[PDB]
Amino acid sequence: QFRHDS
Amino acid sequence: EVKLVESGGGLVQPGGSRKLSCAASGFTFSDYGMAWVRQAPGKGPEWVAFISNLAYSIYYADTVTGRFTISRENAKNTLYLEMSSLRSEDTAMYYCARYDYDNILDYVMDYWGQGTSVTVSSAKTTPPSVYPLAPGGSSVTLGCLVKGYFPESVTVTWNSGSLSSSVHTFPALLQSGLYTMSSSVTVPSSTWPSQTVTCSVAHPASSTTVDKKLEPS
Amino acid sequence: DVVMTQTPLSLPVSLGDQASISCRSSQSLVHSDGNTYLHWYLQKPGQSPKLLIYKVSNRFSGVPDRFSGSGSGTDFTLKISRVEAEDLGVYFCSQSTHVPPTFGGGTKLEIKRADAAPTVSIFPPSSEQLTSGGASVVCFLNNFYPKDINVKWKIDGSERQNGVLNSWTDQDSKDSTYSMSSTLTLTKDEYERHNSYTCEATHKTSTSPIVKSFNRNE
Repeated sequence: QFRHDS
Repeated sequence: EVKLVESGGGLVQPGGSRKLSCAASGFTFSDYGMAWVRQAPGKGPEWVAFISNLAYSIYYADTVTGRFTISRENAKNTLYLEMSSLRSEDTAMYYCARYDYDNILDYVMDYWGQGTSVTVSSAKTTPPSVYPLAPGGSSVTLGCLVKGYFPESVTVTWNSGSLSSSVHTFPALLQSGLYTMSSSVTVPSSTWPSQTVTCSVAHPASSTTVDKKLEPS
Repeated sequence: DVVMTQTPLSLPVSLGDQASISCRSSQSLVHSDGNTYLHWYLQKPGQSPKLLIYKVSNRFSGVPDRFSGSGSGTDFTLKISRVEAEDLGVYFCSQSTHVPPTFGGGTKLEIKRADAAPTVSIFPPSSEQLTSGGASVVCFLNNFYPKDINVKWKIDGSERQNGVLNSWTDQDSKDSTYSMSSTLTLTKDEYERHNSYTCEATHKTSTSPIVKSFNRNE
C-alpha cells in the first residue's frame, strides 16, 4: 500500500 | 535467487534495546521497498515498519512508533531496525521482507528471511524443579514434570534414550515468569515397576542434569 | 485497520483430497488503482511464511498448479486441489490495499484419521514439590483424534479453572493423533484443603466423560 520511489 | 538474512536478535531486559540488520542479495536492493514483520508464538504475522526504496517514505505500525527506527543503506545492501524501550509484548520472531512493485505501489511482501529472535524478559536463568509423575491395566503411563526454568532449552531422556517411541514431550509454557513442561512415557505393566524407569532432564543454560527414578507409590 | 477473518481455524483433510480456506476482510480490498491486493501465505514449522498467491489469484514463482485463489470485494477463497504432505502448515491471508497491511489469524492444515479415544492418566503432586510448597496435579490425555477435547478439573466435585495450564503436542507424524497435558497447580495449603481430585475429559468418541480421580488421603 506504500508509495514507490521512482 | 533473492536472499534475506537478518541478525541482531537476542534476549534483553524490559527497557533495553536492539539494532537488527538484514543483509540482502540476488536483486538490485535500491529498487525495492523493504519491511519488518514480527510474529509472536502461536500468532499470525504483524507488520512492524516499512521504508521505500530510496527512503523517501517510512511508515510504522501503531504498536511500535516512537520506539523503533527503520533505516537502510543502499550501498551496503542492508536494512536496519533500531528498537528501544522494549517491552515483553515485543518478544517475537522478527522478519525482514522485500516489497515487490510493478509501477508506483509497493503491493506485496514477496521474499522473507528466516527471522531473528528477540526475547524481552526480566527472568534470571533458573534450573528446573524435576518432579516424578507415578501412579499413586496392560500398559502404564509415567511422567516427569519440569517446572520453573528459564531459558527454554530443556531435554528429557528416558532410560538413556532406549525408551523413545512411547514418549510425549509437551511444549513448554510461561507462567510466574518461568517455563514449565512435562514428558510422558508408556511402558507395559510387565516392565514397570518390575524394571527401572528414569527420566533425565538436561538444562544446558543452567548446567544442570537431574535424573529422577520413577517409584511406585 | 482492516480485520482479516479466516475460517476454519483448523482444517483436517485427507491427503489427495481438496482443501478450501476462506478469508473475509472488514473493508473492500479494491484499491483505487483497480487491483485487489489480497494475498495468501504458507508457513511451515520453524520457517518464515512463503507467498503462495498474490492479488487474489496469481501463483507466485514455483508454486504448484494445485493452489488456486478466487473471490472479490471482501470474500476470498484459496483452494488446494489435491493436498500433499508438503502442503501441511499454517496458511494466512493478507491485504495490502490499506495502510497498515494486515494478516489473518491463520488456518492450520492438518491430517485426517480414524477416531481414537484418549488414554487418560492422573498424577498427584510429589512429596518433593510439596516440600517446596506447591502442589501440581497432572493429567495426561494421550493419542486421541480429533484434536477437539475439553478437560475439566473437579476438586471435591466442584469445578476449578484457576491454576490450570493446558499443553498440546503437534499432530503425531506416525499415527496422526494428538496428545495433551493438563496441569492444575495449587499451593500446598490449597492442596491440603481438599481431598478429591478429578481429571474429566469429554471427547467425541463417547457421550460419557472419561473420569480419572485420586483422593489425597490415599
